[PDB]
Amino acid sequence: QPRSHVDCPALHGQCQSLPCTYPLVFVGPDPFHCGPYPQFGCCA
Repeated sequence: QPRSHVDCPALHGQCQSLPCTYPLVFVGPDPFHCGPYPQFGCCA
């Protein structure tokens, strides 16, 4: 499944404008799992 590859919701990270500034790191293009907008990157 998609969630298995990306634990965006399971981890509950934050969507920010890439690149993902450490310690956080990019996990995958998760539009639904975003704060301001889906365009952002689901940083975990």
